[PDB]
Amino acid sequence: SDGSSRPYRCKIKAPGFAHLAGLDKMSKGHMLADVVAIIGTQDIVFGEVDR
Amino acid sequence: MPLVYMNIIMAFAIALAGLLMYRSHLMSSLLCLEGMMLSLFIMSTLIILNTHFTLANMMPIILLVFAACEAALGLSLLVMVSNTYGTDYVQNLNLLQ
Amino acid sequence: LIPHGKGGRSSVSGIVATVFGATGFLGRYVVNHLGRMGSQVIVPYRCEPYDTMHLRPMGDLGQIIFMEWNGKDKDSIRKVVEHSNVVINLVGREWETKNFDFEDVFVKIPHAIAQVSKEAGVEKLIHISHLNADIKSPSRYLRSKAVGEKEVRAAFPEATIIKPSDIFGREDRFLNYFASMRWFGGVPLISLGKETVKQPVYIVDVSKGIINAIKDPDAKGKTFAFVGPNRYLLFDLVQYIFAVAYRPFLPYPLPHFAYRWVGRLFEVSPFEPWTTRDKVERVHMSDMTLPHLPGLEDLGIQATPLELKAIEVLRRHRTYRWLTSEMEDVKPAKTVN
Amino acid sequence: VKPIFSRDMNEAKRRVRELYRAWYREVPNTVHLFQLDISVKQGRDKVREMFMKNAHVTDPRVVDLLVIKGKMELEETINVWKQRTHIMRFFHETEAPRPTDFLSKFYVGHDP
Amino acid sequence: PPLTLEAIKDRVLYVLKLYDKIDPEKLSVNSHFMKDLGLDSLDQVEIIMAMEDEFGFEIPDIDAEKLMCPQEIVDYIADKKDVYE
Amino acid sequence: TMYIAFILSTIFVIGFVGFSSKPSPIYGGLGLIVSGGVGCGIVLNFGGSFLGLMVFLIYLGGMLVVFGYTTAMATEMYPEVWVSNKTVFGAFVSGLMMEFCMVYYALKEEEVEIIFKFNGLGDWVIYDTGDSGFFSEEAMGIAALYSYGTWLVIVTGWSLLIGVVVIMEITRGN
Amino acid sequence: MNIMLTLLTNVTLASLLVLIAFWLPQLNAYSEKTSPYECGFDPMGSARLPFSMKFFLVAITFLLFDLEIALLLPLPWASQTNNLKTMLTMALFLLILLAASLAYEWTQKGLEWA
Amino acid sequence: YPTKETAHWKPPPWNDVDPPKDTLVSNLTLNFGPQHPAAHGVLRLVMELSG
Amino acid sequence: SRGEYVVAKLDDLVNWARRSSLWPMTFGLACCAVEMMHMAAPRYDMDRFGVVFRASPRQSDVMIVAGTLTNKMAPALRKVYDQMPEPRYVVSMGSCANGGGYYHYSYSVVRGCDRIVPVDIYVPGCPPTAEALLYGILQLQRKIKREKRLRIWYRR
Amino acid sequence: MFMINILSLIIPILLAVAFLTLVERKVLGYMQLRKGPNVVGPYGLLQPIADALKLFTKEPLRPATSSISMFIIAPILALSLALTMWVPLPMPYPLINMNLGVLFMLAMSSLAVYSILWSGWASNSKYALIGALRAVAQTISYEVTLAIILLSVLLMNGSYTLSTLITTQEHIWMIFTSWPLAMMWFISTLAETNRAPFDLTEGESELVSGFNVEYAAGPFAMFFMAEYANIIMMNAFTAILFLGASHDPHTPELYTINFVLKTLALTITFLWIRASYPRFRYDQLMHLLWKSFLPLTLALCMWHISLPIMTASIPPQS
Ligand SMILES: NC(=O)C1=CN([C@@H]2O[C@H](COP(=O)(O)OP(=O)(O)OC[C@H]3O[C@@H](n4cnc5c(N)ncnc54)[C@H](OP(=O)(O)O)[C@@H]3O)[C@@H](O)[C@H]2O)C=CC1
Ligand code: SF4
Repeated sequence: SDGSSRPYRCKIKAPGFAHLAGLDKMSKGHMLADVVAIIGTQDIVFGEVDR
Repeated sequence: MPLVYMNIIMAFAIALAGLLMYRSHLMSSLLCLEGMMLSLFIMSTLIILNTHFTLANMMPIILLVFAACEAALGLSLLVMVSNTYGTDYVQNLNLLQ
Repeated sequence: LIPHGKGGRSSVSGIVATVFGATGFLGRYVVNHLGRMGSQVIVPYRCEPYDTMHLRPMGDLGQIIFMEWNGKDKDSIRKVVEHSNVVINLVGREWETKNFDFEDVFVKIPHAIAQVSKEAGVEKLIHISHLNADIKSPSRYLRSKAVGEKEVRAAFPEATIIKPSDIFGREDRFLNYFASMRWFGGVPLISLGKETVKQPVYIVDVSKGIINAIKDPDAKGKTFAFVGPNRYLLFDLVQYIFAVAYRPFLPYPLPHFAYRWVGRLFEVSPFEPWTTRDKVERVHMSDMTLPHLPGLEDLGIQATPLELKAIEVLRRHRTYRWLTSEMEDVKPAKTVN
Repeated sequence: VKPIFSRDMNEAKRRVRELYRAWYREVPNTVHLFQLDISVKQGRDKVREMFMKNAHVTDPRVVDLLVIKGKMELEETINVWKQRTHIMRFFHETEAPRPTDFLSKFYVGHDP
Repeated sequence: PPLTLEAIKDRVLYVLKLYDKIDPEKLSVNSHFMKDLGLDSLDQVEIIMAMEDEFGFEIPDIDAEKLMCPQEIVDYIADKKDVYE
Repeated sequence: TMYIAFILSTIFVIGFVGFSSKPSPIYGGLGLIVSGGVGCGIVLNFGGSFLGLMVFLIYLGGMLVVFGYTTAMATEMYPEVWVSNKTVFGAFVSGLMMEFCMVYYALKEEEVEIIFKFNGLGDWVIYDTGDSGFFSEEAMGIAALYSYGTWLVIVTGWSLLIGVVVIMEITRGN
Repeated sequence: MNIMLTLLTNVTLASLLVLIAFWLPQLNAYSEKTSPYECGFDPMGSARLPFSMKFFLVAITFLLFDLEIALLLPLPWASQTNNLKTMLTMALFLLILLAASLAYEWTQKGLEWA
Repeated sequence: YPTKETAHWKPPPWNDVDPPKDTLVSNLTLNFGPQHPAAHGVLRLVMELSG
Repeated sequence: SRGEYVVAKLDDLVNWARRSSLWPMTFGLACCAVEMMHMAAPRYDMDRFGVVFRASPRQSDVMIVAGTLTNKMAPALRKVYDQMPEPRYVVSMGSCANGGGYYHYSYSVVRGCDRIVPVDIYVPGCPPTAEALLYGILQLQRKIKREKRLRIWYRR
Repeated sequence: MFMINILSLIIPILLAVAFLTLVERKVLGYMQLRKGPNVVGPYGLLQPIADALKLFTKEPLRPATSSISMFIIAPILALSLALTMWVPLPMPYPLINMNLGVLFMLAMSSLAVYSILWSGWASNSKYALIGALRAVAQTISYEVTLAIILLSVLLMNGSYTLSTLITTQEHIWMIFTSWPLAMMWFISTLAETNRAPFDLTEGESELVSGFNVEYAAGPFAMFFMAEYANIIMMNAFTAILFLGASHDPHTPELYTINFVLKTLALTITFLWIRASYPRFRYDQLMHLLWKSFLPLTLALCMWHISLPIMTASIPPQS
């Protein structure tokens, strides 16, 4: 808050963002279907990632 | 000899000349060889069907086996040559024909 | 209205252009250059909404306005002119439909358009006719279009009249056609070589030229005619066609009558025939080289050479073996002139 | 005061020349792979022009920062990141012409 | 072949004659490539990269900092070819 | 008569004309498919049906598939069709004229002068009475392989086995 | 005959469906519409070399089993031979080797499939 | 008795002729979505997959 | 047995055909993906209307554009639209992409979905209730049913 | 008039694949609680023809990158063989009395997938090539065990002729004798036909409609159609081969009335499989086969080789 009625900056942590960052470490060398399942275990939602 | 046999034999002669005209990537040669194999098979079986020389009914299939067998081997070598190049006959290391 | 703001998709302009039969190759481009200006348009459909649908993006919310109409009813054409500041005629047809007899299309419709353009006090009227519209025994289109040309000139004399010197584009019914003559086998030449000669103009150039013509105060009753910078020989031309389409090239020399036997053979199809005897006469007659008439450069626009632009036009005809290739590889065709 | 990359000018100019080499040589591959129908020369010229666009920058660190922002683009075209649209974007080809002549502008619009 | 120095010079000036900024009148071997020729500084890089595109080896750009005269670069081509005759 | 077996032999031979010419292995695989079905048909005409269906199964249902794998490993961009080169297409025509000369020789009805004599006329003529009880000659003829011909079974078993071993000792080396 | 007739009617049927499939909708093909699908964005390159040893390393084993089953086929008829003890060993024998072959692959880690 | 045309050719390696090994450069690279149902409508997971 | 009569019959036949089992593909980009799914949820079941979500445009026709569009995304959208077979349609959905909607003023949105593709029916909402969507597509069928290329083709 | 018999074999079956599609969406619907297609019917019944008309009416583009010849010839072969496999099938009376038509069923089934290989090869797309390739993997990998277990269940009927397979089931049914092989036959038919848990050729979410993608209107209808041809056909095949029935020659029709039940009872089950299990992934798909199915297929095979001798129960046919 700047004190005004319009908030000055509102960075929004998105839990999915970190996960998806960690994905490629988590998914090296795995079969291509398994990377598809593993995207899903990350249960990510891109609307939250892109904020 | 009836004309049909002559025709199959000629299919053999083409199935050889094709192997020896021999060009570019060699996978074509394993094909042409297998075609050759097939012509020998058919030419055998027609005969064993002809004279009712019954025991020899076993041969063509056995023929087929080993013949197919060597071809089955052949691909493996191609793999290796494919492994270092992306195959072509045009590239050979060895010297002196 | 007085124009406002930077020219742009949101920009207003006074133009409330009315384009007829825009469903075709021209003037989809002409509407687009109106649309980048943001100028309003009232393109009216005869056909079906569906084919018209891709026209929609070109506008900006309220801009483009389809209107139902018929060229035959008088008031039906009174409809779409009814508030138009300018009215433009791009209507043309190569193969004579039944119900639209080949004459009225080039006569009656431009006529009603012209006189209604009078009554509605339309600020400008404009109309198209092929350069060879000058009367000639072959082909009824040059003549019928000459008749409506002279008619609208007799009815709306201050109208400028387009005389385009063959436009080449991706959506062309011409270059694609000779590109597609491969499908039969050879390419029917009446006698090869200099039997006939043609010059071409980029479609984009024609469009820019038309709207520039509305941008030109001087372009009043003058009969504008459009020609590309280069000059080519039909034989070497088709040679360049299969030089860019990479398809095998077979010249197919032919006694002149038989080709017309062919056109009569192919007019039979109920649908839209690939060829017609009218088109057969579109074939072998060369364009006249007269430059003295008001024309494209007089507008200040310079023609884009065909030589760099045929490639995009014909890549779809390419076999997969050759589907990716630089145009420069093909070699610029020699210019006869 | 911490420099980004090269100390003083010229050391950074060589960087940019290297960059021109990379872009220039890459361009025909760009026209080939992307099926761009721009004249093969034109891309090169346009590259040279874009290189002329900042041909008066004179700060220390700012120029190396400029080659940082210059790497990423060839970085993208080489990885087929961006596309025909995205790389054709530089030519501004759909724009209506805008003469800089005072009177010309003067007739057209209210202007600044 | 032995690659004579004349082949090198002939090729250098050949590529520089094929190039546009260097008009044939502008051409002069001993003359300093920038001090006389009016061509833009990028042209150094363009023609050098083309010439080395012919001789085939990458020019490290310290050698782009050579220049002085085109002939000194020819001398460097002799230095790499090690023919120097 | 129909000469149907013989015309099948002709399609067979052109199957090798388009096959022995060498225009990307995949199309050649088509060549052996056509020649394959034609083959099983031809041997079927004498009624050795089990064998024709061996080749129509074991060969074409086996081989040309694994070749449909090699091309995945070989391919190279822009594989050539038969029409895609003057030597390939020239070769195909080169086969066609020859085999057609053979058919013209069949029109001549004279015994073939090539290599060695081909007696001519229709195929049927060589047939003899196929009289038998409720069993085809082929059936017990191949059934004999086990009981009455153990030796071949031994060497084939051994051979195929050690062939698997060879495949190992080639691929594992990498 | 019989079978050739049904082959011809089937193939002609299918070919008929093809011809009524193409020469019917009668609409506008054009470039980019005809460009290959690639989940939106254009392909980075035409299909090349999805190489894998793990293809042939097993697929070849397929081929050498299929040759084996080719020898298994005579069995139902061979079962009625006059002298089964002469046969029976072999009837088992090949199967053992079939299994044996597999077994050899099973544990030289040559069977990584995938 | 070499010919000069043969003389240009190098003597055979004393073992493995290793240099050619540098030559293999096989790779593939490919993209999921956005359309792709597993890509949740808005992901472009480009990846350099092997076989 | 007038030719026009038969044309009316075939018109009815193909337009009824296409309208009776259209096969959407879906850019459920943003958050209106989920409401799309509730159309396909058992309680409303799009399938009983015959419509069935099948991926890969080449096997599909009508296109739903659920959810907010963005700049980087747009070219892919135009690609997919181009690769569809005729007679392709689309459907803008929500306040999403009717015209940016909530995000009308940002550098990355591309205002309407209209500015890259020629939209058919609009289905306003934010999210539209899946049922309002259902009314949407039924309205789409009541627009296909008025299609009549055959009547017009004969007329021309 | 043999020709009208053939036509009488080909029309009804195509009708059957259409209504098979509709049943698929129906049952597979009610597993999901949601009703299947309904509104256009009244009971949905009119749907499939509206569907097919929607397809064939729709434009089928010839892809710019694709070679055209293979691209067209593949679907043709698909419907071709999909129909041709039907001919020697005893219902009760085979349209053709092949001496060894079972082996022929294997022949057709084995040339089937080759069409898939072309379907993905000429399609030129990345997804096309990868999906087609893995497809051919799973397929062949299952045809080997396929044909072996079919052999072992055929040692005891007597011979490869099909009609005799009725005669050998005049009482107990084959299934009680060798059900485990019936299991493996079932699953091998569940994968060879490329179905529910063994789902890979279509790929679906894994590979957006797999090999089949680039095909547009009609050819797609052909692969789709042919696929269902194989599903109902292997189902019927299993039915006659593992489930016998009473057969009075004087009233053949009675038998058929029974037979379509016994086969339909199978086809529905695939759908009721489809509603139940997630797909395997290409590793495990081949893992369970080479590692686990196969050795049992062999042990069972020697066992079935050996029963007729120990039991002195050798089947009649010469
Ligand atoms: N290269 C060229 O093509 C050149 C063309 N011209 C002239 O310029 C004009 C523009 O050419 P182009 O646009 O390519 O031709 P098109 O056929 O593409 O455009 C004509 C359009 O007008 C419609 N139309 C016209 N009259 C009627 C009618 N009575 N009923 C229904 N529809 C009608 C047509 O059918 P609908 O709208 O119903 O679909 C079509 O959409 C043409 O008239 C041509 O003679 C001149 C020089 C060169
Ligand atoms: S509609 Fe509501 S939900 Fe869908 S995008 Fe616009 S705002 Fe987000």
